[PDB]
Amino acid sequence: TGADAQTIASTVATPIEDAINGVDNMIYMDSTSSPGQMKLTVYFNIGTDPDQAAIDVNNRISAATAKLPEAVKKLGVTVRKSSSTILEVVSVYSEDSSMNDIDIYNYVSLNILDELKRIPGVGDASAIGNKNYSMRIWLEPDLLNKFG
Amino acid sequence: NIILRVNEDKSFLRIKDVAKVEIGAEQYNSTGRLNTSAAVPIIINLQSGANAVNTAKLINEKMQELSKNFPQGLKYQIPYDTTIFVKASIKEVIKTFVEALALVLVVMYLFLKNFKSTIIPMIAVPVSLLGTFAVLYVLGFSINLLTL
Amino acid sequence: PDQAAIDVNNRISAATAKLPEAVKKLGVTVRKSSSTILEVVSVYSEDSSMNDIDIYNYVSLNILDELKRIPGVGDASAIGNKNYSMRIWLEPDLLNKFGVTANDVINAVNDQNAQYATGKIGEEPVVNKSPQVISITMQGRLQTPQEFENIILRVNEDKSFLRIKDVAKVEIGAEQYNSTGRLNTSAAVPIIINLQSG
Amino acid sequence: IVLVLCAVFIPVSFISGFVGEIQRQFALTLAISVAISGFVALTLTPSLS
Amino acid sequence: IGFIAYLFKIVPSSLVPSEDQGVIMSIINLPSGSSIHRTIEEVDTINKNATQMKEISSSVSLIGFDLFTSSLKENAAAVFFILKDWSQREASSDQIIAQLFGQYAADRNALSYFLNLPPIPGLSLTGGFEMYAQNKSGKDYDAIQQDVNKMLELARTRKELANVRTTLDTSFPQYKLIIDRDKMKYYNLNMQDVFNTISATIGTYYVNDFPMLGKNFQVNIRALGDFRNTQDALKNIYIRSSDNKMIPLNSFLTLVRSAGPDDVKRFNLFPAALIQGDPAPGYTSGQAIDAIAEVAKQSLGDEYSIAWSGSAYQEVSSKGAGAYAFVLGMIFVFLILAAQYERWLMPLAVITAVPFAVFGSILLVALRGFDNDIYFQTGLLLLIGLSAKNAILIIE
Amino acid sequence: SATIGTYYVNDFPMLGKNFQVNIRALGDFRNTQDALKNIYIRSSDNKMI
Amino acid sequence: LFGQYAADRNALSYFLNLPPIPGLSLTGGFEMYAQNKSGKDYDAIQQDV
Amino acid sequence: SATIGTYYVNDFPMLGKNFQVNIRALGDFRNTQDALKNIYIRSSDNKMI
Repeated sequence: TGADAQTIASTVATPIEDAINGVDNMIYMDSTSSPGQMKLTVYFNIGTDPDQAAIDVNNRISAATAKLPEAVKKLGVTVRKSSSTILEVVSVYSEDSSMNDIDIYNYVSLNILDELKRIPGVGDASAIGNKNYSMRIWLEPDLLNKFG
Repeated sequence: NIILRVNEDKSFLRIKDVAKVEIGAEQYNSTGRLNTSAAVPIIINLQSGANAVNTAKLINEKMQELSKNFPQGLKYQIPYDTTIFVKASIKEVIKTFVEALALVLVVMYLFLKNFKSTIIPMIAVPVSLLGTFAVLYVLGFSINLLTL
Repeated sequence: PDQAAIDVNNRISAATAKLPEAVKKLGVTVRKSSSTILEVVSVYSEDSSMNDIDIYNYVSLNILDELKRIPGVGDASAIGNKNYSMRIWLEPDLLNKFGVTANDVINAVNDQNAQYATGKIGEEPVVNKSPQVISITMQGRLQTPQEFENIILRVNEDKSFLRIKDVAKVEIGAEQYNSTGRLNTSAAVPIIINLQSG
Repeated sequence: IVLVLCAVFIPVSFISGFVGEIQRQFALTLAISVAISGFVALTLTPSLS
Repeated sequence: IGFIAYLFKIVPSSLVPSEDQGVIMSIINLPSGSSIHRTIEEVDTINKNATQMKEISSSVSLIGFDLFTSSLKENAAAVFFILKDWSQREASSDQIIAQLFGQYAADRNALSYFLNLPPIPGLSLTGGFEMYAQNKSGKDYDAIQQDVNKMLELARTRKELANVRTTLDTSFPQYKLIIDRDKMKYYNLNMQDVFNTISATIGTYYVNDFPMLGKNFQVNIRALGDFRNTQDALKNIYIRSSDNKMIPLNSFLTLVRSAGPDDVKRFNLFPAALIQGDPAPGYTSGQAIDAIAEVAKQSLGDEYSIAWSGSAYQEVSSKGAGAYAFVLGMIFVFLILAAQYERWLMPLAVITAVPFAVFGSILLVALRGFDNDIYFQTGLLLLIGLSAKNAILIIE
Repeated sequence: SATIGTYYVNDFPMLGKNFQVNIRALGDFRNTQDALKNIYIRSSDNKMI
Repeated sequence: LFGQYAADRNALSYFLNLPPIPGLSLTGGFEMYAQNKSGKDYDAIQQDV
Repeated sequence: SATIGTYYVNDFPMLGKNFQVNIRALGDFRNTQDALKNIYIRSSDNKMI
């Protein structure tokens, strides 16, 4: 969080990428570092067991985890065997429109989403917008300066 | 109320004076719209090596179960689902098969000219074709547009 | 080979409690291994212009990574372990003179030579919406030996900063100078290619 | 007929590449059908005939 | 026999014919630096126009989410338009695309690509070679952008490549922080503390979890949007030194406007750019794959390395066998026949029959204009088996 | 750990990959005792020992 | 056994013979987890249940 | 956590295997509710509270 792309390419992406450079049956790998996020998809030779492939990558990334910056480590470095392709998009929408979007996201994430990742065959289930409840402490720097 | 500093006089500097605290979204950077109506879109990524059709069916069923327990004013719709194009296309081939068989029966009934005679080959067509399905299950070969 | 790797890994974690604490910090690594050395390839500078650290660092960066991506290749390693490092050769005498401990030097490198995190200016939520969202990019990590010398250990009570250069001699140099390789009586880095199982 | 028909189908199935896989499912499905149909023709059809 | 050979020369070669998926996937990317509010206004407008269209049943929009990168960019946005049932609609998917493109793409002046939906990036599609140019040398992404724009021009002048595009963008506006280390030390400020203050205010900082709804939810500290709204924001922020005095951030830190790439892409451990190409109608995908390769070789050869992904990698590394297989199939047939017939000479009669059916098919196909798609190639095999039966029975 | 032997502080960005930054004394670690005598640690009282 | 200690009100003791199979539901009973999604305190949950 | 409960400070080696070194208070001083009045923690002002 709060990091420039290049930083994410150097500090976060390259250590992971070099750890999984020798994974068995790896045809090619591609990493995309963006302000805040790093995604690295490792592709495998056709016929490589998907489960075995993930196990390899998980074993390899473990060494790289330490070299990662603390903030990156606190957040989840996750190895999921899911393609970036989107089988289907489901939308949950408030008809009464009584609910606020943060509330609607917080209902789907907590209940609707977790039962989806459990469903067999859904490698990844991600909601769009990242609207989870968070305490926000909105600092005002003028008040901070006044009170020293 | 958290007290950052205790002044020389017994007054406690608190977060409330320096900042404003409220419960919001962790990220405000992305939203979702379904038909102009605001909505939270969840993207499903297939697990590698998983059948698309089976997975989609399972998701839809779980959605229905969840819908029963939905809070009032919340409804779900699955706008984009690749599977749909596959199901339809597979169905179209199945329809062709029924039509093809019927047309063949007519040509045979022209050549044989006797009702029963035409039946003898007729009965043979599904026994053979359905036995083929059993064999492709043993091989592990899956139903696909080309097999159909 | 793979099932064996899974069984071993499951047993390391079943006995996590029995492990010593230091071991827990740097996780035990279970990897399929191959003893066989399919081939030894040696890269040698004919001009004798390149020094061994440079040859080793040409291999690692370019030659090695592609060979590890060759199917059927187990770990491919060069023997030297001469990776580029910004060695900071501390001079104890100067350190005592200027009254600075090694620890101060280490702490200074930790803070000065690092890439921290900077947010994005013009991002939601904002009352007055700005036309563009602008990321902030920073280069904390110092790429040059001279920059390492410039790191400021302390102010010195006269506005004249003390610097790593005053107490040390920074230079690019291999992490381990211990091992070398010879091909027919000529310097070379020896890269051993292990065969993957099956 | 069955041997001659399956004779052409099997090499096509063994073709390398992913196109080969697409042409393997189709080639072998046809092969299975012809062998099964032959057995059905031999036994089921005359009986009922 | 000569006709069959000629028809094969002319019949275009293809994998799978395109069938209207029934849903159009449109990627809308506003200007590089555009903020989310502008992005949403843009999509609501498109959505309103979309509902007017009788053809489109529904529309789902993921704002701020780029499909290809699968990353959240404020400027990007993807809208899927779900079209009606094939019977319910008199317009083909591509005809619907034209109406939409005319209605807003020309007017809104916001980049928009209307593409089909591919179950598999490569397998579902055909010819969309997406080769990567991975730089070996270490050069500025700016230079890379330039270099890869030259190759793009050459690709345009290449004779049969279509819609060649590069996804790399080095225009996004970024403020470059200049760190006066000497000034900072003069103020007795640790560098980690400095940035922790900036991450706390301009950025979002996750301290600890708080408990709500039987779950742990993060506690994030950030400045009010107004303070971090514009540049120079550093002037307001204050960081206490070791001494009690609070030092403005602006004194030791300067922000200068620079252009950089938001999405740094790396392929096989080398900084790389994504060149996406499509084969022009005149050439087969393969020919197109090798054509782009020579464009890259000519303008990016010294430092850049050609690399291939998806279908393209599969095709280049296929070295496919089975060319002999077809001949072998016939040889097998020749032998099983010469044992049934008990005469070496007669199986030749049945094999000669086989070209006749092939001729009929590669004729109708070249008449309609259908290419030599897998469908034709397969269908061929059933026609070869059926002809056999007519032949074996008669010769016997 | 710093003077006698190599200590790995952090990474640096040379040549497109991250490399280690190692701190070690220079030549003052050849003799067994001389070294022990030369190295001085600061105390809490800010006096070198 | 049950009758010797039934008298004691200090020890609550239940004597059960060892299960015939290691994992079983001889009772055939049902195990239902009443999850609470309101983030209530366990004491509150007890009352509701 | 140090007095009323057990605090695992580090490991001591015994019989060839690292055992744990735990710190807790004597059981008399944690037997009752007013245990808290025995415990004292030092303030920044170096005054026991």
